[PDB]
Amino acid sequence: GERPRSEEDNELNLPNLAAAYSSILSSLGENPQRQGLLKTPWRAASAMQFFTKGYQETISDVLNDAIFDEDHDEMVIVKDIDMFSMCEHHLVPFVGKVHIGYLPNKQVLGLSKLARIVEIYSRRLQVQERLTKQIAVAITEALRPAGVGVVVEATHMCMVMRGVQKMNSKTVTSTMLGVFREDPKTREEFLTLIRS
Amino acid sequence: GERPRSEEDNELNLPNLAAAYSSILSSLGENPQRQGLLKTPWRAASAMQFFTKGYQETISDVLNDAIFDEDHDEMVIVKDIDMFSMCEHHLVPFVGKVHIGYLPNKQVLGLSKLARIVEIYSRRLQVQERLTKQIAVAITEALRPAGVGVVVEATHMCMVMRGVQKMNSKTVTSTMLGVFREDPKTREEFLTLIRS
Amino acid sequence: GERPRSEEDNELNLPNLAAAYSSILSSLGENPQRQGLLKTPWRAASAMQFFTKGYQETISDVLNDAIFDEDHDEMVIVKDIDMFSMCEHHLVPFVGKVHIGYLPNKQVLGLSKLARIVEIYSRRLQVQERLTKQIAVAITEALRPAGVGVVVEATHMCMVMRGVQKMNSKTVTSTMLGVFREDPKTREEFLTLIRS
Amino acid sequence: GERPRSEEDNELNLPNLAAAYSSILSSLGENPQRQGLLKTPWRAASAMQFFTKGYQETISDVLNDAIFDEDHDEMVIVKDIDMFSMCEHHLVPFVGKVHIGYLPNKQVLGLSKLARIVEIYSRRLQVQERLTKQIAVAITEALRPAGVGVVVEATHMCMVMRGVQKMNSKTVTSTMLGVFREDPKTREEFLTLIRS
Amino acid sequence: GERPRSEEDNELNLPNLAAAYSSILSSLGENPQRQGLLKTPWRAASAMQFFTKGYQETISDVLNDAIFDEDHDEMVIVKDIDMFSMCEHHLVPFVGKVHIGYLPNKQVLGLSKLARIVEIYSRRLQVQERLTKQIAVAITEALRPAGVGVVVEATHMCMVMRGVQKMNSKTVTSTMLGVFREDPKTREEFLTLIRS
Amino acid sequence: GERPRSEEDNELNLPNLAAAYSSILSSLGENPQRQGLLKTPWRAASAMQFFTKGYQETISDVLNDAIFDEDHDEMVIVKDIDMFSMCEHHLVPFVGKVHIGYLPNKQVLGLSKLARIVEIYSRRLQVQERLTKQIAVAITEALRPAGVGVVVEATHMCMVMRGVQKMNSKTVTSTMLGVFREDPKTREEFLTLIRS
Amino acid sequence: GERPRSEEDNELNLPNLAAAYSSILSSLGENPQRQGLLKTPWRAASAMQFFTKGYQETISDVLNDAIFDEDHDEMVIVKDIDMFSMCEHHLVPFVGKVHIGYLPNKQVLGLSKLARIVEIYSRRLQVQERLTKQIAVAITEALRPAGVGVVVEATHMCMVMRGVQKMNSKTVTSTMLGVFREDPKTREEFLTLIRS
Amino acid sequence: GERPRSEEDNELNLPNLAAAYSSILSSLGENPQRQGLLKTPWRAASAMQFFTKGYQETISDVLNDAIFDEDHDEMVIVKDIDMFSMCEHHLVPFVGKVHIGYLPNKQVLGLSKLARIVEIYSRRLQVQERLTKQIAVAITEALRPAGVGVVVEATHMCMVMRGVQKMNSKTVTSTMLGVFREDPKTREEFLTLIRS
Amino acid sequence: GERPRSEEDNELNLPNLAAAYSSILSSLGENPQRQGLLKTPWRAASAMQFFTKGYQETISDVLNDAIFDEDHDEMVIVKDIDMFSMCEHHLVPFVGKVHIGYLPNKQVLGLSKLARIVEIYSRRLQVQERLTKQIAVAITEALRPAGVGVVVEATHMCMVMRGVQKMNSKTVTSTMLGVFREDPKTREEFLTLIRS
Amino acid sequence: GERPRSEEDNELNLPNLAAAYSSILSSLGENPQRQGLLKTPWRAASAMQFFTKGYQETISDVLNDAIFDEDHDEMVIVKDIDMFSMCEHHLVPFVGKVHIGYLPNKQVLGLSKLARIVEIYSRRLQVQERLTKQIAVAITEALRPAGVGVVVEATHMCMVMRGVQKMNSKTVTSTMLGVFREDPKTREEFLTLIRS
Ligand SMILES: [Zn+2]
Ligand SMILES: [Zn+2]
Ligand SMILES: [Zn+2]
Ligand SMILES: [Zn+2]
Ligand SMILES: [Zn+2]
Ligand SMILES: [Zn+2]
Ligand SMILES: [Zn+2]
Ligand SMILES: [Zn+2]
Ligand SMILES: [Zn+2]
Ligand SMILES: [Zn+2]
Repeated sequence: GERPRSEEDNELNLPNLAAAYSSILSSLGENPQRQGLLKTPWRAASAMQFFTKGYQETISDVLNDAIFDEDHDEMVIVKDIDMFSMCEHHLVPFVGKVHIGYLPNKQVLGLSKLARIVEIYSRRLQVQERLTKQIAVAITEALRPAGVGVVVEATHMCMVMRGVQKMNSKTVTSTMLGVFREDPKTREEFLTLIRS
Repeated sequence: GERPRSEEDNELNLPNLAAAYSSILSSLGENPQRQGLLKTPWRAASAMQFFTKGYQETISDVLNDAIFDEDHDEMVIVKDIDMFSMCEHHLVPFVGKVHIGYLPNKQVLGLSKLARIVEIYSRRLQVQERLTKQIAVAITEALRPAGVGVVVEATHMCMVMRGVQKMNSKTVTSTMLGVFREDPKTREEFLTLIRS
Repeated sequence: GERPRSEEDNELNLPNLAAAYSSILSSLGENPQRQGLLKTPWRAASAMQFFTKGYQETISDVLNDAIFDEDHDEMVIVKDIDMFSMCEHHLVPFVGKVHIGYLPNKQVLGLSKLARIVEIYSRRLQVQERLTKQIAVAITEALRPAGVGVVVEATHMCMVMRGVQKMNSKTVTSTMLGVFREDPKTREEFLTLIRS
Repeated sequence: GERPRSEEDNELNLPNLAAAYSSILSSLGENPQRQGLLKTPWRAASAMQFFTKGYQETISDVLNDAIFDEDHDEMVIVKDIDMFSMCEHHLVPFVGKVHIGYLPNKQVLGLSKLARIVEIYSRRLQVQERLTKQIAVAITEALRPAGVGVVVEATHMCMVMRGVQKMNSKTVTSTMLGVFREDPKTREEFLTLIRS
Repeated sequence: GERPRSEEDNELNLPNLAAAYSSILSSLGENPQRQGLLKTPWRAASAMQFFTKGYQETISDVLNDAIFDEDHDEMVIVKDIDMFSMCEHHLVPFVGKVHIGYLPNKQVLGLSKLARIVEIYSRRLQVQERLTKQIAVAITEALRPAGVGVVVEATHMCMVMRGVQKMNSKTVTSTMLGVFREDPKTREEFLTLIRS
Repeated sequence: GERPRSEEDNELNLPNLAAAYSSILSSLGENPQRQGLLKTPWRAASAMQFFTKGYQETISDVLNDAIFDEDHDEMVIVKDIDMFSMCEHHLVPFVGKVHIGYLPNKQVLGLSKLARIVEIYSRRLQVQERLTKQIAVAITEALRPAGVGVVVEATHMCMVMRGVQKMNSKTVTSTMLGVFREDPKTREEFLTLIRS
Repeated sequence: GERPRSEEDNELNLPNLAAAYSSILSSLGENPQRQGLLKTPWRAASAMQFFTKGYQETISDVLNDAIFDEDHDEMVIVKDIDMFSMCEHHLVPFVGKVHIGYLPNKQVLGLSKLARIVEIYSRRLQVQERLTKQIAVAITEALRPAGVGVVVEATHMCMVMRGVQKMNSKTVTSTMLGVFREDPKTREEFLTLIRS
Repeated sequence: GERPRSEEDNELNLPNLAAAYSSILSSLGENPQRQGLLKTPWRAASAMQFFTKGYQETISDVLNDAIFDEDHDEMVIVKDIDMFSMCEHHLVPFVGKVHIGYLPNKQVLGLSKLARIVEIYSRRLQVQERLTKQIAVAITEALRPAGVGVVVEATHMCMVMRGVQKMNSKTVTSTMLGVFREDPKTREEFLTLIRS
Repeated sequence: GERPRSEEDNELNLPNLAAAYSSILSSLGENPQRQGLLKTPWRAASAMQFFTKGYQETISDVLNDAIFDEDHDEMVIVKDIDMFSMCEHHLVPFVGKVHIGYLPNKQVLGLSKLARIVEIYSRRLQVQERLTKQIAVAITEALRPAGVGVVVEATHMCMVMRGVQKMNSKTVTSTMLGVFREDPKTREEFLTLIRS
Repeated sequence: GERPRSEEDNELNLPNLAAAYSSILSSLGENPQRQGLLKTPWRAASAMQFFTKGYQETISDVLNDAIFDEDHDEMVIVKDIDMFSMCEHHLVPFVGKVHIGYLPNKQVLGLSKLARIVEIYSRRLQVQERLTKQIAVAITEALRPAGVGVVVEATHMCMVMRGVQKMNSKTVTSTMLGVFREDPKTREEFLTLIRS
C-alpha cells in the first residue's frame, strides 16, 4: 500500500470501528444502553482514530522550513518534548518526554518542526524502541547533520496497571548517530545536559 | 441485572473480543499480519478484560476480617491508595489516588480491605464522580460508622492526549458522609491531614 | 455583527495581515529580505490568527455532552488546566493555569469540555479579569450549578519584559458564584484544595 | 547596512507602526473602537519598539570600564543571566537564561558589562542559534581571552502555544571558543559548574 | 500474668524460638544447612526478641525526672519521632513516625523521655489504633496536663508487600485528650504546627 | 531436590508453619488466645508463603514472548522497577528498586516481562548481592544480548530497626555483564540515564 | 520643601557625594589612589543616587491609564513583585517581595502600573513598615477601591551581615485597608492565594 | 546574687574550668597530654563561658533604639531567627530557629534589635519551654505592644545522639500574649504567615 | 595501656565526672543546686561516658559473621550511615553521615555489621580526618577486599555556634584504598553512585 | 603603610565618618533631622567600620593551633562557608559562599579556622577575582599542602539593584593550586563533591 489515509477513509471506518466498539461493550459484560455508554461506541471509535493520525501524515509535507543557517555547527538540543503514543502490543498508551540533540551541518531545522516529527511517529501503534529510531532517522535524512541523538523516557500503562501495578516503571530508550554514535565525549555532553 | 460474569463467562467472549479487535486494527489502516499485531487482538482482548475485572467481584465476600474494635471513635485515615480506572466514554485510562477517612463506631475494617474496596469499583468502565461515591458508600454500608469522607484525585488520559493535550489537569472529586457531611470542623480536619 | 468568522474570512485577511506585518518589519528598522524574515509576514500573520481563534467558536456547538449524572451534588474540581492568552492592551501573551470548581445540580459536564470552554475564551484579545469571569459564566449558564468558582494565575510578558523585567510577577484573579460566592466555608475548601 | 536607528528614527515610524497595528486588529475581526483597543496600536507600536531596542546599540560604546586585571587566568563565570528575546519567524517571545564563562588573559570585563552584552543581542528579531554565537563573539572580541563558552537555555512561545502546545520544551544551545573549544576538560568543567 | 519477662526468660525462650524458626525454614522448602540460613534460626529468634522487648518495661521505670516547671501553660510539641513496630496480625513490620502535643499544667516531661514512652509501646505486637491511644494516655497519666494530642503515621508492610504492592498507602490515626478533644481551635492549631 | 514446588507442598506445610508460629507467639511471652493473635499463626504462616513464592516459578516458564526485534543495537533500560524481598539472615523484609539495562542482540524482551524476572527472585530468602547477580544472568541467558547491567538499592529493615536504627542506610549493588563490564563507557552512560 | 527634585539638583550634588565618599575611603583606612577606589567615589555616589530616585517621582504622575473597568467586584491580586530598597538607619540594602491585593470598585488599575507604585517608594531611604503602608495607601487613593491588602517580606542586610549573621531573617509586614481589614474573611483568603 | 559577671570574672574562671576538663579528660579514659587534647581543657574552657555569655548581659543596655514609629499598628513578623542553646539538664547543645510576631502600638523596635534579644536568653543553660516565655516577655515590657507571638523550634542533641539516636525530632514550643493569646483570628493569621 | 574499660571502670568513673561537672556548673556562673541543675553533673556524667564508649570496644568481638559469599566481585555500597561524634579539640558534638564502598573478593561482610564498625570509632573523642582512615582501614583488614572507599560528611557544632555561627558548613573527608585509590574509573563510579 | 588600624583608630575615624554620611544624607535631598536619620550618620559609620574590619587582622594572629596530624594525604573539604563582602567599586554588598578543598601533607588546619581566613579577606573592600585567590594562597602558606582548591559563588548587589534588577546572576570563580592545578582528576573530583 503505502500512501497515508486521510479524513475520507477515516470517515467511513467510523461505523465499523463504532460497531467493533459496540460489540466490545457487550462482551465486557456491560449494558451498552446506559446513559453513559450510550454514545461511547462513537466517541471511543472517534478517539482511537486520533491516537493514530501519524498515519495520514508524511514527513515531507511536514518538513519544509529547514532554514539554511549553517553558520554555527554547535550542539542544538530540544529537550522535554512531550509525547503520547500507543503500545502496539495491547493497544494501551505509554506516555512520556523526548529529547533531541544534533550537530547541524549546513542546515538547521526550525524548532517548531522537531516537535512535529515527534508527532508524525508517535500517533501510531508503536513499540518504544522504534518510535525512537524513527524520529532520529527522519531528523538525519531531512537535516543531513553530523550527528543526531534521541533519548525517549516514557511510562507504560500496560505495566503501571495490568500485570502488576508498578508506578515509576519508566523505560528509557536512546539512539545515537554520527558524532553522537562515534565520539563518547560528545554523547557524554548530550546526556549530562538534558538533565539541566 | 446481577451476576458477576465469571471465568467461563470470560473465556466465552475472549475470542469474541479478539475478533472485534482484529477488526479495529484493520479498520484502523494497519495490517494485523505484522509481527506485533499478529498476537494483539488477544493481548488486547485479554488486557481489556483485566481493567474491567472488578465486575465479577462482590463487596459482600470481599468484606470480612473486619475487627469489632469499637473503643476508638477517633478518626482513622488511609491515604495515597493508588487507583487505576477506565473512562467509560472513550475507554481511555485515568489514574490517580483515592484517600479515605472515618470515625469507627463499634467496627474498624481491616486496613488492607479499604484498598480492596477501592479496587472493586475502579476496575470497571467508570466515571470519576460515581467511582468516588461508590467507594464511600460501600464503607458506610459495610461499617455503619459515624462518618465517611472519600476524596479521589486522578489525571485523565482522555484530556492529557486528545482534544487539547493538557497534562497537569488533575480533577479532584470529594464525597462526604455523616459527621464529615455535617461537622465541617471534622471535614476541615480531614482535608488538612490528607496532606502531611 | 456577532457571528464567528471562520476559515473563509481568515483566508482573505492573510494578505492584509501579511502586509501589516511586512510594513512592521521595515519600521523596526529591519531588512524584510534576510533569509530569516523572508517568509515571516506570512508566518507571523498566520500565527496571530491562531492566538485568536476563540472568535470563530461558539459555546453552543462546543457544549453538548453535559451528561445528566445529577446523582452526586458534591464539589467537582478540574485544576491546573493550561491557558495561553493574548494581552489585549499590547498584543503580547500572558500565559498560565486555570482552576475550576462547582457544585453540580442535576447536570454534570464532561471533563473534556471544561478544558474547552477555557480555550473558546482564552484565544482572543483579553484582559485577565474578563477571561476569568467569562469562563465561570459559560459554565454556569450551561450547567446551571449551585456554585461555580474560577481562579486564574498567569504571568504577563508585558511585565516580565518591557517596562521592567520582573519575573514571577504572577497575577491571580478569581470569580466566585453561588455557594462559592455566598458561603465562605465552601470557598475555603475550594482554595485550600486547588493547592494539593 | 549600519546606522543604529535612533530617537527620531524611532519617533518617525511609531505612527507608522500604530497604523499597521490598527490595521491588524481590524484584519483580525476585532473592533479598534472598544475601550481596550482604542489605545492599543500605540501601546503595541511602542511595545514592539522596546523588544527591538537593541538595534540602536553598539558593543563598542557599550563596552568600557573593562579592568586590566590579567593576573588571574582562572575561569570567571557569570550564570543565570536572564534573557528575553523575539522569534524572528512568527514574532513571538522566547525567554530564558544565558550562561557565560572565560579565562582572563590580561583583561577582565566589568561584571555588569557581561549582562549588557547579553542585552544588546537579545532585544532584536533573533534566532537562538545566532543570538548564542553573537554574545560569545562580542566577548572574545572585546576581551581577547584564552577561552569563551556561552550556553543559552530559553523556552519558546512559538512552540508552547500554537502548533503543538508543548511547554517544558526548553531548547538549549551551546557555543565554545578557544580553550573551551579545544580543551574539553575545561569545557567539561564549565558545564558541571553552570549548575551548582 | 503481667510481670515483665527479662533476659533470664529472654535466654530461656531462645532455643525454642531457634527451633520454631528452624522448623519454618524447612516448611518453607529451603535447606537449613545452606551457608546463609546456617544460623538464621538464632538470628531471627534474637531479632524477634528485640522487636518485642517493649513488654519487658514499665512506664513507671521509664519515667523519673518529670521536672516541675509548671509555669508555662502553653503548647509543647515533639514531632517526627521515628517509630518501628510489629503488626500483631501477621507479624510484619509497619513503620512510621509520631507527633506529640501537650498543654503543660504543673510539670513538663523531660523531652528525651517523650520518645521513650514510644519505644515501650511500639516494640510489641501491635495495632496502629492502639499504639496511638496508648501513647496518649501514658502521657496523660505520667503528667496530668490539660490536653494531650497524638497523631501517628505509619506504612504497614503487610500491604506494601502482601496483598499485591500498594506503596504510599500511609495510614494516619489520632487520639485527642482534654483540651484537644474539646477546644478545637487547639486541635486544629495543633495539626497545623505538625506540618511546618 | 529441585522441581518447582507448587501450591501442593504448601497446602500441607501451612498447618506446620501455623503451628510453628503458635509456638513463637507464646515464646514471645504473648497470648495466642487474644482476639489478635488468635488467628495470627495462620496469617503469619500464610504471609510467609507469599514472600517466598519465587520458589515455585521457573524463569524459562515466564519468558515465552521474547519478540524477535534484533533491529536496534541501541541500549534499552528500565528503571524504577519496585522490589520487595526477605533477608535470609534474620527473615526481615528488605525493600527498594531495581534498574536494569541491556544491549539487545537479535532479541529484545517485552518490557512487561523484564519486570517479572525480578519478582521470581525477589520472592525468596535472598541476599541483595545474590538477588542482583541472578536477574543479571537470567537475562543474559534469556535474550543472549551484547550486554547486561543490573543495579539494586534498598533499605534493609534489619539495620533500620534492630541492631541500631540507622535509617536511610540504603545499599546499592551493581553487576555488569558483557559490554557494561568490558567497555567502561557504556557502563558509565548506563549509570547516568538511571539517575534520570 | 517638597517639589520633585529632578536630574538637576542631582547633577550638582553628585560631586559633593563624590567628595564625601573620597572622605570615607580614607577614613576607612583605604587608599583612594589604588586603581580600584580611584573612581569609586563617583560610582558609589552615582549609585546612591539611583537607590534613591523614588524621590523624583510622583505617584499621580505615574498613574494615568487606570482603565475604567468597574465591572468585576472580584479580588485581583499581584504577587511576587520584586523590590529592592535602602535601610534609613544604616543605609544598607534590604530586599524582598511585595504582594498586593485589592477589590476593584469602579476602577481597575493596569497591572503594569501596580508594580510601578512599588518602585517609587522602594527607591528611597525607607523602613519596611513605612514602605508598606505607603503602597497600600497610594493605591487606595488611586483606584478608590472597596479594599487593599499589601504585604512585604524581605531580608535586611543589616542583620544578615553586621550585628550578627542571622540569615534567613526575613521580615514580613502586612497593612490591610477597607474590607481586608473589616471583613476578616477576605483578608484570610487574600493571605492564602499569596502563598499559591 | 544577680549583677552581671564580665571578663574580669570569666578570666578568673578559665583555669577552674580548664582543670575541670583536664579531670574529665582523664576520668574519661583518655590521656590528656596528646597533641589534640594537649589544649582541650582551655579551648573547651573558653567555649563554655561562651555558650553561657547570655548571663552577663542585661536587656537594658541591649534594648535602646526602641524607635517611636507607631503609626503602623499592623503585625510585624521576624521569622527564621537562628538560635543555639544548651540543655541545662545535660549540658548538650540544641540548635534551632525563633520566629517573633508583634502588633506595634506606640512603638516599633528595630529588627536588628529583635535578634539581639533572642541571644541574651538563648546563650545560657536553658529549657526550650522556658527560653521562649522570656523572649516573648522581654518584648511586652520593652515595647508595650498589643500582644507578642513567639514560636521556637529546635532539634535537641540529647536524643539525636545519646538515648535512642532520633533525628528530625523537632520540638516546637509556643507562647502567645495580648491579642495573640486572646484573639485567635490573629494568632492564626500569625502562624500560617510564618510558614512561608 | 590499651585493654578496654567496661562498666566496672565507668562506674568508678561516674562520680569524678559528676564532681567535674558540679565544679564547671559552679565555675560557670550558675548555681548547681536548682531543680534543673540538681542532677546535671550525673545526667551529663553518664552522657559523656556514652559519647566515648567506642573506646572500650574492639572490632574482634564486633566483626564476626564475615560471611564467605565471594562470588560477587561487584562493588557493594552502604550509604547514608548516620554517625555522631565529639570534637576532641573542644568536646563539642559534630553529627553526620558515613558512606562506605568496597569490592568483595573472597568475602562479603554483612551490612548490619558495616554500621556497627562506624560506631566503634565514631563514639570517641575524634578528628574527622581521622575517624575516616580507621573506618576504611578496619575494613581492609577485616575483609581483605580489593579496595575500600569511605567518605564522610558532617557539620561540626564548634563553628555553627561558637566562633562565627556558620550553618550548612559541611566538611567532607575521604580516604580511598585498593582499586578505589589506584583505579579512578572505579573511584569515580563510586562517588557519583553514592549521591543518589 | 601596612600595620593594622584598631579601635584606637576605629574611634579616631568615626566622627569623620559620621560627618561624611551626614553630608551624604543631605546631598541626597533628605532632612537629617528626621526621626529615622537622626542618628543614621553614626550607625552607617559604625556599620561601614564593621564591614571593613578585615584590614585590622593578621593571618598570622588568626592562625596558631595548626595541628600536625600529617598522616592522611587525602582530600579534605570545607563547603558552604557563608561570605558577606563589600564591592570596592561602588561599595555595595556582594554576598555568597565559599568552598575549600586541600590535600593534607604534614599538617591539617583546625577546621573552624578555615572559616576565619575567610572573614579576614571578605570583610574589606573587594573584588571577587581577588577575594578568591587570596583565600587560596593564605591557606597554601599557612599549611604547605599538596594542593588547595577554592571556589566562590556570590551575587553582587550592584547588579541585582543598580543597572536594572538582574537577580540570579550569580558569579562563580575558582583558584586551583598545586595538585588541583595539575592533577585534573583531582580538580574535577573536587568539583563533584562540592555539589552533593
Ligand atoms: Zn504495552
Ligand atoms: Zn474520558
Ligand atoms: Zn499587557
Ligand atoms: Zn518561533
Ligand atoms: Zn498486617
Ligand atoms: Zn539482614
Ligand atoms: Zn537596618
Ligand atoms: Zn537534653
Ligand atoms: Zn571543633
Ligand atoms: Zn559592584
